[PDB]
Amino acid sequence: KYDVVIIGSGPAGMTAAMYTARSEMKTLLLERGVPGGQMNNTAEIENYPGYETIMGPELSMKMAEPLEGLGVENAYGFVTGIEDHGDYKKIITEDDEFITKSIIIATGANHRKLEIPGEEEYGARGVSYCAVCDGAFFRNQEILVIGGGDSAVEEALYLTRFGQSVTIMHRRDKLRAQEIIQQRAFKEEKINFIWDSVPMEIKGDDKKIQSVVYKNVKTGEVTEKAFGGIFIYVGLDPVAEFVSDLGITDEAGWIITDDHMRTNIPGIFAVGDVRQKDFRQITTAVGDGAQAAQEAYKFVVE
Amino acid sequence: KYDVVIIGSGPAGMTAAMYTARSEMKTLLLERGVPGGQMNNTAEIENYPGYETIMGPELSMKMAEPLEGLGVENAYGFVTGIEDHGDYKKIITEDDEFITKSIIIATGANHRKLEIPGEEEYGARGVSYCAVCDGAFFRNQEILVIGGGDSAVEEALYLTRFGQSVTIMHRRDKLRAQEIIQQRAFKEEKINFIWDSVPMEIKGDDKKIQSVVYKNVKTGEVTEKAFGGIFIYVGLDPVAEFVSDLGITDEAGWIITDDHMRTNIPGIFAVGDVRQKDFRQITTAVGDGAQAAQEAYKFVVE
Ligand SMILES: Cc1cc2nc3c(=O)[nH]c(=O)nc-3n(C[C@H](O)[C@H](O)[C@H](O)COP(=O)(O)OP(=O)(O)OC[C@H]3O[C@@H](n4cnc5c(N)ncnc54)[C@H](O)[C@@H]3O)c2cc1C
Ligand SMILES: Cc1cc2nc3c(=O)[nH]c(=O)nc-3n(C[C@H](O)[C@H](O)[C@H](O)COP(=O)(O)OP(=O)(O)OC[C@H]3O[C@@H](n4cnc5c(N)ncnc54)[C@H](O)[C@@H]3O)c2cc1C
Repeated sequence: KYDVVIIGSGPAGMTAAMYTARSEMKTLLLERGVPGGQMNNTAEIENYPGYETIMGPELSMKMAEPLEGLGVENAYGFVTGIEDHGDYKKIITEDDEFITKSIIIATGANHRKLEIPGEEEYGARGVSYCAVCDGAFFRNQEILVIGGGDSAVEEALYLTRFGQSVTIMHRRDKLRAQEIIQQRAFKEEKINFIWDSVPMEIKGDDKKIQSVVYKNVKTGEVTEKAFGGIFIYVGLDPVAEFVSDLGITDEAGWIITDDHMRTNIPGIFAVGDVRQKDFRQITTAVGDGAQAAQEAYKFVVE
Repeated sequence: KYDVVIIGSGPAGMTAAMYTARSEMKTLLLERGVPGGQMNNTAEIENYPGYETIMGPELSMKMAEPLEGLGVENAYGFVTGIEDHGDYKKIITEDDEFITKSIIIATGANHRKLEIPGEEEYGARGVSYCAVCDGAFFRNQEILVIGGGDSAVEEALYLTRFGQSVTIMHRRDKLRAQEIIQQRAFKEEKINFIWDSVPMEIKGDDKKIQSVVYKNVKTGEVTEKAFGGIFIYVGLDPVAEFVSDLGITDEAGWIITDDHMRTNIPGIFAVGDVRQKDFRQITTAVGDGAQAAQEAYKFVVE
């Protein structure tokens, strides 16, 4: 049936579908939630070339709008599995099955949340999950980072280029980050640490964050401190449950591809945040989605 | 002096500069011409996610406009050389020199022109140099492709998915393209050939192309035929004369990088159309630029 099925309608998948459909490939775009993916949980985006500033859901609409006129068949699907039959592959959703010559997996990643009062309320008003994205908004402020792995500590060091101070709050008494990243953190004076502690409530006014209430997990001692921003790194997971058995993922479950977005399965490509890679952004998601589209064309051709 | 100098203000270099500046790297963007690069010679762009349609020069302006407010220093420079000195590199322009810790080369490519009457007049009114970019505009039309290499013939093949027919006109009596590509052309019935011929004039009305006059280079014999669009592939060159002696280029002079945009010289990255790669688009230029900015940041930190 399909020349190509794209799983996931975030920026990578919409870019790939735009391409494949424009190139007259019979194109299906599957989505279990809402077009735009993680962009839908974003306020101001200032690093997508072409818009000085644009809101996440605005950009989601902009990217989705042309797809139907270009021929993309949009369809609801919560993809649970994929079978390769050589000449074709089968995609299994909760109520359906699709046959296709090629597959572009574009199902993204999930940023684990704190799930404390205030987190949602102040999302893009002080709460963030990405320093490259948002760090710039907090020049000379007191910045709080939550987490103790490579990500928390690396983004903390990055954020010391903006904040007056960066504080790392971790639930244990030492860090899980690599030694070299740790060494950098201990040498940087603008960083300090709050150990054995977890946040309880993110507080502020109607407009922006003003403080964080936190608790020492060993002692029970509760404390409130002023902070102007909170960056959260309590885990980042691939969203690729439906490929777990296919042999195309790494330890943590990221999809391995070559520079051409090809997985080790012929006709199966992956793009965007779901890939094993080190820079997760709209721009790199778009770049990936265009590349995979060209490769899927080529594959379907030969 | 600088943390990073981006050479070239096309989409790849503008995205890179935007990223480095936002990350507080002391950032210079050098450009000999007009910001936007090849986007300035483009009419409608329909495959840059975020815009259903936008004019090349309009996109250029949207991408250039934020750069100064983010801290990019724009400066005029026709770059002629680069010296690596280990800790720093020197960039030589016709009338100046700059010192920098790192360099992102973003100098693009040049599509060679026919230089015949009508080529400019019907640029984006039937004259094109990129089938993935423009083919969609010629469904069911008589399409003419100029050139005899891998690019002409692969784009011709691609274009048969829109046009009623596709004629390849080559100046010699047989093709330079790979045998496999040639076999595919020969087997595709919507392709035919005009040999030992070159175009002389592209003609039409005030809006669009209606015909092409051409000449048999052996016989002198002239012909006019009706065509609705013309796609030109008489050569594509890197624009990177200022690196020719640095050991970072391939046979044809494309800059070789890894998947992180790294050249074999530390602190020297390259992005976008100038790179050796297979898919030249704004999307992939933007993806490249973002990635290199993040690599430059990392290079400059350690
Ligand atoms: C709060 C926040 C702010 C951000 N700000 C910025 C910024 O300012 N600039 C920037 O460049 N980047 C930003 N990012 C990063 C950017 O949003 C991501 O890099 C980008 O969205 C990745 O796109 P994607 O297409 O790979 O995946 P995603 O956008 O995650 O979308 C994947 C899609 O796949 C769908 N899907 C998943 N599994 C299935 C399944 N089994 N079946 C069907 N559908 C499925 C999901 O619902 C989803 O819609 C931000 C991220 C967050 C969380
Ligand atoms: C007619 C046409 C139509 C196109 N249509 C589309 C489309 O619809 N969609 C799409 O995705 N892509 C399209 N493309 C391709 C797209 O324009 C390119 O992929 C993109 O512009 C390349 O980005 P870049 O930043 O790598 O280089 P470029 O855009 O080439 O920019 C390089 C810049 O570097 C500057 N420079 C070069 N040398 C030096 C030097 N020595 N010193 C200082 N500055 C220097 C140049 O002045 C130039 O401004 C089109 C291209 C053309 C020619």
